[PDB]
Amino acid sequence: IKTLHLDIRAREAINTSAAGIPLSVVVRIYQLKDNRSFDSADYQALFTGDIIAQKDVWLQPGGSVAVDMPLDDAAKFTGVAAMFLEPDQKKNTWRVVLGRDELEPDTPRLIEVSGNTLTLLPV
Amino acid sequence: RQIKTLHLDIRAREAINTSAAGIPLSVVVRIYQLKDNRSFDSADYQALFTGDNEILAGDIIAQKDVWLQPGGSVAVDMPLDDAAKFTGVAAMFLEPDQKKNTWRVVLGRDELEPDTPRLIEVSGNTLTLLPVKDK
Amino acid sequence: YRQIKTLHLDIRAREAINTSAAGIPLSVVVRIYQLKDNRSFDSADYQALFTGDNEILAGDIIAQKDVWLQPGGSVAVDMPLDDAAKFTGVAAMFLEPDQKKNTWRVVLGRDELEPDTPRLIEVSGNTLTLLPV
Amino acid sequence: YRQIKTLHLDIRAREAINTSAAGIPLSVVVRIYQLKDNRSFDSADYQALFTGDNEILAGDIIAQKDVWLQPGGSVAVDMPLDDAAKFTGVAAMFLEPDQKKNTWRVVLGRDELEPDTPRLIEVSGNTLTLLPV
Amino acid sequence: QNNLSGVLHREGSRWVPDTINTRGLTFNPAFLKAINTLSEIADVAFTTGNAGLHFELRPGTAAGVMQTTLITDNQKLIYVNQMPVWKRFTWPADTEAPGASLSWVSTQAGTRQYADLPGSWGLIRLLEMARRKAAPGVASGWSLSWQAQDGRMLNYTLRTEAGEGPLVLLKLRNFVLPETVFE
Amino acid sequence: QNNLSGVLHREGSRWVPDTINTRGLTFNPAFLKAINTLSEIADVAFTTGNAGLHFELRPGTAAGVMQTTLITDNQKLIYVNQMPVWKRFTWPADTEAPGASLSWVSTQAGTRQYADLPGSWGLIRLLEMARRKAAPGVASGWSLSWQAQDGRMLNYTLRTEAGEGPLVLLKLRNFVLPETVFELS
Amino acid sequence: QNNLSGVLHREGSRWVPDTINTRGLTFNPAFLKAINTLSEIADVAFTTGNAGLHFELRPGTAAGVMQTTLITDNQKLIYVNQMPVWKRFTWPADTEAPGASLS
Repeated sequence: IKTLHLDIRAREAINTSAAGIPLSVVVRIYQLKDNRSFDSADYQALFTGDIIAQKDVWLQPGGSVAVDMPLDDAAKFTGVAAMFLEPDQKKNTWRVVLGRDELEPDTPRLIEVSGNTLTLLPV
Repeated sequence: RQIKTLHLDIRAREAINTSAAGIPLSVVVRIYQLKDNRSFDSADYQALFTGDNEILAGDIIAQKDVWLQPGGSVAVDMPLDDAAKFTGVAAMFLEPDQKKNTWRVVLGRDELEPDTPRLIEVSGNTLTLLPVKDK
Repeated sequence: YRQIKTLHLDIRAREAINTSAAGIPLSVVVRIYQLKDNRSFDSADYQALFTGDNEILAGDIIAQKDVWLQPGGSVAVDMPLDDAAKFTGVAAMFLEPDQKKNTWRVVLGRDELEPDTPRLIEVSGNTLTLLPV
Repeated sequence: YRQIKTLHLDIRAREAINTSAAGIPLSVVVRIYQLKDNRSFDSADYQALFTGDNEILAGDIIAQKDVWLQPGGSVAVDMPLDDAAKFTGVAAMFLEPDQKKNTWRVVLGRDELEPDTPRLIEVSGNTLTLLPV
Repeated sequence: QNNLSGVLHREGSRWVPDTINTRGLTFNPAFLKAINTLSEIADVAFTTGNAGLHFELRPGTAAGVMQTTLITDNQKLIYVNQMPVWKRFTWPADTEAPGASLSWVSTQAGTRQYADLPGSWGLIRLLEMARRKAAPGVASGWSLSWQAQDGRMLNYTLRTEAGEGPLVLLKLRNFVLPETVFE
Repeated sequence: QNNLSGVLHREGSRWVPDTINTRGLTFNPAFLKAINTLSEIADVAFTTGNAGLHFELRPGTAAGVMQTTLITDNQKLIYVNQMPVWKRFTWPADTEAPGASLSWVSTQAGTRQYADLPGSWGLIRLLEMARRKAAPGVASGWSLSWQAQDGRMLNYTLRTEAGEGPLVLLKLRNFVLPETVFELS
Repeated sequence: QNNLSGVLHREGSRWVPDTINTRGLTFNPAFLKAINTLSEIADVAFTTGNAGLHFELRPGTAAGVMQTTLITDNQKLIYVNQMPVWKRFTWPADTEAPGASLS
């Protein structure tokens, strides 16, 4: 609630092209007061008012990262979107929305990313 | 009251990173957030080209990669993580001077003034940390 | 509680402001405005404020001051705030200003002015950052 | 302590001021300025202050007085110092002024004015010497 | 067109000699090859009348590259392996710092500049060091892969509007005007 | 058009030798270089029948110069490092004191003026003391750069409208009409 | 009027081929299209002997625009949705900074 605790477990083969070579991913974390704008925006124009905070983490391929950031009390939701080579906008698997009640704060949440798919792991 | 956010800025002189013909080409500096300054001070100039993400294994928290065009300047305000106890600034010239070891600075966390940043004047192929003076 | 009367403004300039293509810092000009209304000064572009003139924006500007921010140096601004004036404005004349996000001016209201401690205004490249107290 | 209000200035002129090529003394003009700032008045050249005009230096000049220093004679200047005025300037219009060392004008501040005894200002050729009390 | 207007015609875009009205006059065969090259540059790089052209650029990826940045004449291109978009370029650009610069971030390494080439001729010096071939996907597309240090191949896909685009100015590498036109 | 009506043609802008009726009658090859130069300046500066042309300056930036002031013929250009524009000049304007002057405000010292050249030919004296080169970035441009004192540069970017603009009057520098039309040997 | 004095007439505003004295002498039919265009611009813009013409703009309305400013050569047209009028422009005026801008 007070400070964020996330962990992003990037796989060994992420963002692969048709050749299938692992490529790094930059991700973009957003704090959300209302999910009428973040969840109604496409992949293109989102990377070019409601946007509160913006954190950017490179996903070193094969490795992972532990993400702690200071939260806001107006951040009703947390939307975390990545930049894939094949944006599956028809499945919208390139972003996840975590509500503020979905935070179990003292143990960092895990989100495993495989290829071009972000997957929120079950708590 | 606290160091919380890093304020730092670099002013190059007009003759930096000079090649064999005397031509000042632009140089790249890199910024580190470190915990213990032993691994960076003891490692050499060559291995920080490719092993810079690896020879500081776990020592790096936040990394900034800032250009520097010759005669120009740049200011960087990156948020400082509270666990980081050292800040590594590594310039990567075309030719170093490893003997005097003047191509790097290690700024201690207590040295950072909260509002007034610290200049890092670059002259020739050397880095230098200037004294602190304000109102 | 009346004595907001004297305006104190200390503007610090960083070691890289208003950089050209070759990254060299250039001494920008900061134009200090005093208004009667904030809506017109919000609704002007960068061209129609410095280049040329106006009449209704010019009808709202009452006081006006021009300082030179030497790069790395600073300036101390002390000017008497007019009684009919109810708004302060600060704009820079940047080389490559950001017109989409409007980060080249700030609107310091009258009730946000400290009576004795001057407000710090910091510039970094092409932004007019209003520093929080 | 408020009564600085009346300005008293006695300017003595020596027996050789503003000499031409043949050394003949010529009666110079001394232009007396009263300002709101000193930084613009130090940043003007000899050309852009007498020849032509300005707008921001002219925006700072509030009072202005012109005396004729007959060579060897003198003049007595009594003028009311304005309340919003905070600086006094005195400049000469020399025939061959020294622009590198800037010895053709002086910046008498407001707090350095004596209330009753006028300050002596002496000229010798092409220098405006502010004589010490 | 003021001295050989009778024996030498500009048909289309080449300078053909005339079979009739030639005695024999034996042209220098390099000289018919020299100005056939200069009249080919002028229809692609110098088309307006002054030095100027417009190409596009789409970034490509490789094994072990996180960020590859390309600056030419204060036109910035930054790729962190997102969705590839063409960016319309312009050479030369009206600036006070004309030149190019290319930096890559490996997964192993950080930022290493490949080169920073100053001067108005900068982007040609950058386009000299890259191995080229016809990119078969898009026409007219050329593959551009700068082999850097640390073995990585910074990939780029270049599309021009007419002809080879900015690649043609490397035809002048050890160009020589013939001292003699006739023999 | 009164004396060489047969042997000299006014083709385009230049004068050419007429190829017919040129048996044994040779021109001095400096004389054709002369009045093809005095008929180029005629087509750049003196087009309307009298001296007048319009050239555009865009100011430039330099390391550590706060304000450059170029005044020609009571037309100002005060540049204090804002977003640069084009000021369309006019030479020679019919004003009260035609001249040319250049004053620069450093970071260190006050405003030392670079030169103050009065008269109607002030502006040609200023472009003569430049260090000009051709401009690749803009066409048809010419990036002037006067070197002031104290090692400071003052950069400007001249764009003409036709030909060479007021740079074409620097073909007149040490120009001499040839004493001999026809060469005899 | 010096070289084609027989075969080309200045009829009206256009140039036409003269029907007499054109036995076997044909014009390039782009060349007649060329200088019947360069003598049609000559009768609109360059009438008086130099560049000058007068056109009139009337502003229009649009959905959700509060004010449009057209400036040409230091001649303004500020339209804030009042009763529309006609502002008689001219081009090119001999002012100090000729240009065009739309905000």
